[PDB]
Amino acid sequence: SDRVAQLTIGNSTITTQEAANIIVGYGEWPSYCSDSDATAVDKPTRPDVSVNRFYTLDTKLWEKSSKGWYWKFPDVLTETGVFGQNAQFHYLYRSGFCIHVQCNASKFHQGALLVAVLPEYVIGTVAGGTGTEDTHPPYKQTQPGADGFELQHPYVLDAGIPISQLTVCPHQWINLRTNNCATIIVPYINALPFDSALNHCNFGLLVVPISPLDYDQGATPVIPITITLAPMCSEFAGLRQAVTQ
Amino acid sequence: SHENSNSATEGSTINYTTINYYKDSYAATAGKQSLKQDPDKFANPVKDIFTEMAAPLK
Amino acid sequence: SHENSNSATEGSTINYTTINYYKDSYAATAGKQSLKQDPDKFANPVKDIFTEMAAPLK
Amino acid sequence: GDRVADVIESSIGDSVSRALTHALPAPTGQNTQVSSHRLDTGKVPALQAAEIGASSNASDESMIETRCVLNSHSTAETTLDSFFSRAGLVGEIDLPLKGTTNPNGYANWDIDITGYAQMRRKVELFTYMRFDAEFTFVACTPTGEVVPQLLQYMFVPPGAPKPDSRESLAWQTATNPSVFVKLSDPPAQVSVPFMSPASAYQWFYDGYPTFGEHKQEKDLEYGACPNNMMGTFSVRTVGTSKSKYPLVVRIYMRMKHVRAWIPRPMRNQNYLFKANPNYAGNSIKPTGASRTAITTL
Amino acid sequence: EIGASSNASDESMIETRCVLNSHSTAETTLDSFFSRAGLVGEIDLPLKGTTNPNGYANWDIDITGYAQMRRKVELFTYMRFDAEFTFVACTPTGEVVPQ
Amino acid sequence: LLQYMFVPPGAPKPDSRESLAWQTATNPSVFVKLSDPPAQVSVPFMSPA
Amino acid sequence: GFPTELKPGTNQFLTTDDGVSAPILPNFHPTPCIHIPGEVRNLLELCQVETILEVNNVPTNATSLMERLRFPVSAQAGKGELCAVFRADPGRNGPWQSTLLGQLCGYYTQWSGSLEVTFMFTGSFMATGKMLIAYTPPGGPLPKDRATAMLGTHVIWDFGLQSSVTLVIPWISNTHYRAHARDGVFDYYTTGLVSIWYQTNYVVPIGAPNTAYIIALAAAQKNFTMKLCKDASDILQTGTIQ
Amino acid sequence: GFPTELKPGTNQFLTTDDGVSAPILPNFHPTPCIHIPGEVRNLLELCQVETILEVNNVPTNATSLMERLRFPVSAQAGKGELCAVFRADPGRNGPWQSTLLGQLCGYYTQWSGSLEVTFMFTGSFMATGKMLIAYTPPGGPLPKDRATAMLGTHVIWDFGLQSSVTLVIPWISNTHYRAHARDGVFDYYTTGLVSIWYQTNYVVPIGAPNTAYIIALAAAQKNFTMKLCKDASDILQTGTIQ
Amino acid sequence: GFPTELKPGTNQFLTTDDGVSAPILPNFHPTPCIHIPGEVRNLLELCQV
Amino acid sequence: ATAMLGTHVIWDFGLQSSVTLVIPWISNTHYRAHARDGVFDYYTTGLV
Ligand SMILES: CCO/N=C/c1ccc(OCCCCCN2CCN(c3ccncc3)C2=O)cc1
Ligand SMILES: CCO/N=C/c1ccc(OCCCCCN2CCN(c3ccncc3)C2=O)cc1
Ligand code: NA
Ligand code: NA
Ligand code: NA
Repeated sequence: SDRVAQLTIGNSTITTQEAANIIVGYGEWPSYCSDSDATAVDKPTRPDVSVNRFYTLDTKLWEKSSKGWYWKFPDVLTETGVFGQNAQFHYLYRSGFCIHVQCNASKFHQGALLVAVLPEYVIGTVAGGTGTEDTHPPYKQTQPGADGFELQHPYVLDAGIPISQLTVCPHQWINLRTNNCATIIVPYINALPFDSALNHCNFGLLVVPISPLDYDQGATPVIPITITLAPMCSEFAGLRQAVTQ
Repeated sequence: SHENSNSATEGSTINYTTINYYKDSYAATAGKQSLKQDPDKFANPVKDIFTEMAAPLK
Repeated sequence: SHENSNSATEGSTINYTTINYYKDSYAATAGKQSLKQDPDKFANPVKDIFTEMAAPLK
Repeated sequence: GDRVADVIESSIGDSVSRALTHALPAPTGQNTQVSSHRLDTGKVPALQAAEIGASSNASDESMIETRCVLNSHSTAETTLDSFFSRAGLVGEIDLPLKGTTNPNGYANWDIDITGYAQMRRKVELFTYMRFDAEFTFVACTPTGEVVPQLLQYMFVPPGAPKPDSRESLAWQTATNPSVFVKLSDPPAQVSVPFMSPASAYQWFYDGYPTFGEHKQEKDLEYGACPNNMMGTFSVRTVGTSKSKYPLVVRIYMRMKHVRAWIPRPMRNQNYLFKANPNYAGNSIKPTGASRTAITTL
Repeated sequence: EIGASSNASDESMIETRCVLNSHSTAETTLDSFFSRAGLVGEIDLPLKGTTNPNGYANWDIDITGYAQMRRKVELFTYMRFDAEFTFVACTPTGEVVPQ
Repeated sequence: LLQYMFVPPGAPKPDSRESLAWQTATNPSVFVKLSDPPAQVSVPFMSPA
Repeated sequence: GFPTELKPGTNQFLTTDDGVSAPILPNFHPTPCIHIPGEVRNLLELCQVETILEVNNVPTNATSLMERLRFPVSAQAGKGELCAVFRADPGRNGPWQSTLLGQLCGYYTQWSGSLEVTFMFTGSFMATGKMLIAYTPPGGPLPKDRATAMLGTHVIWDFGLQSSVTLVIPWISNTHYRAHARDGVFDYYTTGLVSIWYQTNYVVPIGAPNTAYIIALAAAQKNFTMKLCKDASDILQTGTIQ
Repeated sequence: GFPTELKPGTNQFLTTDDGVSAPILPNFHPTPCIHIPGEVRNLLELCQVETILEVNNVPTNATSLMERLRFPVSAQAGKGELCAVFRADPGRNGPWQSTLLGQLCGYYTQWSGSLEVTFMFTGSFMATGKMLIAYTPPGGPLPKDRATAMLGTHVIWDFGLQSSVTLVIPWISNTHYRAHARDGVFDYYTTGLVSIWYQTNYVVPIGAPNTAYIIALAAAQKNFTMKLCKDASDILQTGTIQ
Repeated sequence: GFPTELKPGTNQFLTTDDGVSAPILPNFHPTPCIHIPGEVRNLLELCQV
Repeated sequence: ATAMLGTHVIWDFGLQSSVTLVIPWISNTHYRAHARDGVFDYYTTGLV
């Protein structure tokens, strides 16, 4: 009754029989931009059901040696469905998100994934190892698209900060013996009412194994982790031709 | 007084008690803040809240 | 107070809120002005005013 | 006018963000209530499910037999203004005589406080911050001496001409704010408002400032947000001839009227550059002290 | 040709939303624009020099010798105002002496 | 010009005239000239007892 | 005396400090102020007055300077050809520098609001035509053709009795205010582009000139405001003014 | 003028002095503040959020750093063996340094209140077991065996559907506040020790791993407060930051 | 500024002067005072023993 | 990734042995005649 759940939005429905409740980031639901917070004067387009629905974008294989991965929002969706088209044709964009990370195993497997949302997730480099080289991460690493990107040094989240404190951000854990999914709802987070879906990633989604996957020889060894997400209250403005970047 | 309301906290949820001698309120002192807190926003942002006595998952 | 009214803006259309410690008011601060505006004086000084919806010449 | 039912019963446009939590007054630490032994089935405070994402709701009262304690310990020193409204070093400017850097008697400092670790680590605990500030300027010679020298400090906002010499026409300062002060006078001090075009400054910006291809040579602009670039602070000795003494100006910042949003993990690796979170890959150290075994102190 | 500026507004040229604009107009008042001190004169009192080697000097009160200030006031034809004058003195190197 | 800094138990004690600890971002410091009058401040009752 | 204690800031001269100073002429009364026409109260009043936009900012020799004030249109070959383009950024180097708006704008660090450009056709009464004027919000590159430009905010202008048309450049920004845009990271504040295309063609009968000019007038809308007073980028003096 | 007399303190610059300073931009109004989620008001709000406690703070080479976040349990030989131990002192070098509580704690000289550590078992669903987690108040040395540990404050944890259990480290101090404890006379402020023992055993059937991990999450109770603002013991910079 | 004029005594440090000094720890609250036996209020109390 | 763009259900195995996929009536006409290869594919319902 807290372990069972159904998420329906648009023409898509998700079910789970081993949930661990739902986290509503920073305690607030996504909402549209008010007339006093807004600044741009054109009437926005709010496509509703054609863009606020669940999109299943990627599947990673969890292995005994996996380090963890991250995806950037709204980057992961800029090239998918009607949402992507709207993000490309418009300068301004804003929306919340319902993130549903899936991973099931068996009552004989074990392991725990930390699933968290970190706003303004700026990536850093190892500065040439010695720290004397002022290198910078390449476009494919800051905005990895739907494939996401694997963490090089998970302990410092590839940004000089402790993953041990990542739980200060909206999160859930997928502890195989307990649940098979994580559900996090995130409201729009920015210091501006609207922004570019292309130039700015509002937050990053991190999926990192803290307690390594394990099982005995003979149990299914392929344990996928799938990422499904839905925009909520999407709004777009500043219409012109489509632009991919 | 009869000054400009240009302080960074103008229109904040908590009220301050400050001192100033100029027409611009951002010149004012830091003062005393209101002592409100909302731990749940970070420590308990769950949709369906569970009790202390209950078993969290059922 | 009970000072001389020798400020450059004495008898102006807008009222100021200033500070002073001397008997001559021109020694006072600049203060805050009144926020009135009259763009039409420069942007629309036509004798017979026309609407937005209308065709300016007919 | 509307007519089809789905439009009428629509929630499209709701601008009021529903909040699941609300703030309560808490001037002192919570009190402790008398508790006694509980030998129940069904009631189980100690058992939790961290997977949910919430912190434990178990309290002292339900884990052990407690007495009553009237706690009047204040919570006032942990407010944002208490924590941040303490002036710290955020910039340093050198005006040497015969030197490599500024041998012309003037200097331009880019207003960025991320060059000093103490202050930087504190503000980086939050993602967005909005605040006013009090800046204090302490000037003296490299030995800490005070000499009879007159200086001019000028704030040059983005778009205003930056002085290119001790005699630049820009020092006429007809619109920019300037401060004229002697090294012998007490430290100059002024109040600065919240000047960003955004509702808040942000210590982290995961994105690019412009559109286009983000090729190798432009990757230096990843994470650069103009909403954080408030301008230049220029200083010069006031004269047409070179000054007789070498000077140093230390810049202290004291935030006030602070608001902050979205807390984040605190920096645990040394800082290398102002513009980014780069860390030395060959020296990734644990966050704290270590020991030889998990079963020994 | 009429001589007036266009009266067309955002609302009638495109479909607009509602925006509650609370951006202040206070910094563009004449006092805000002009009540900032700027350099308008400079006087030299040299020792052994060409100009004032006698230890005194007469400055004709005219602020048009400096471009920044001059360009600002010349935006208007007539101006009426009070003023605060500040005098900063030092040696040519910026030194302060007991004089 | 001198700098006085109060370093509570647990804060890093400066080990030189150029120690990073003088950044004084949280500890209270006083900057004063020998020519200024004596520096003077109020201190509260700080014991844990 | 009364116990006081001097604080930092003591003795400093802050040029924008609004304090009180001793009066030099006690009991002096100024000449009364008679009525004078055209008093201005706020610079914003001036920002709403249209001034000529030098879209054609290319000629530079003294004898051709007046040509910057107008640009041409003429009979084409109906391929929806491009007539002219320019950045909409008002506080940026370029065409807007000729306008009073652009200049006043130079004394402020940030601005916010919609702009408007009114185009006046000065060809003969017998000349007709339809032009497409488009505003491309940030992110959209210079439109390669008319079909691309048409996807943004635009106006289709028909020549006739009303000599002019107004293109409104609505405030479409991510931030509440924009600082002056320029090449580099500050292009983050760019306003966008304006392009003019031939919708149909400039048509004329026998006896009328095949080339005519358009004069562009620009100003700000009533939602326009500016903030953070700063010095202009130009200082119009070389050596000392004697 | 009005008779005044300067007092000591005159001209000094006290970094924590909360005074008034002349404003540099008169009549300037800031950008309005829109709504932004997650505003924080008091650091105490953050101290109540659990962060990972590195009980297993032993591995130090880069490739093994992630192992500090969890410690193991496995099938034993039922002699009530010791699993792990650590000091409860939150502002002391050790495991607590990995927590946000420990770090924020570093900016204050004194603290007061109860703490809590929640342990999450991440073994397979088929694994069972009972652990005894004990808190030994000041004065009691590291318990030599489980029978000694059991005499202090403790919890007996049973693995099951609820993956986690919480050990409350109740505020048991002689003084109202504790300063940061460390070796030497300041051990006077030590909080105590926490030891984990096998109450029964980690049992598993054929087919499930013989070793699993426990993740520890720590934070402060609602009676927790801190006082006397000070600088943290670390300064994360070597030379100048460029 | 407001017209003032410094008088003799200016800048002096009188050890018994009972004045006000800037506080070094803003918003700091001391440990509450529990009850302790034998509080003394006036030295005269001791002179009678 | 292509299938996911249409109407769908994500089924999780567990105590409830079954799941239901609803094939909602999404047609241009009020009624469909029996679909078959040829011009009558005009009445096709779609794919699962
Ligand atoms: C007479 C001249 O006196 N004016 C002095 C003055 C002092 C400070 C000043 O502006 C100080 C603004 C401080 C903002 C610091 N911030 C804002 C966010 N930010 C930042 C830096 C690097 N990355 C992201 C954000 C910063 O470094 C303006 C004028
Ligand atoms: C103890 C002596 O202190 N008095 C100082 C003082 C300073 C200024 C002062 O009068 C300043 C009047 C400023 C008027 C400037 N104006 C008026 C218009 N104007 C002008 C110049 C050139 N062409 C046309 C007009 C000017 O240059 C008188 C005394
Ligand atoms: Na005076
Ligand atoms: Na001041
Ligand atoms: Na004092």
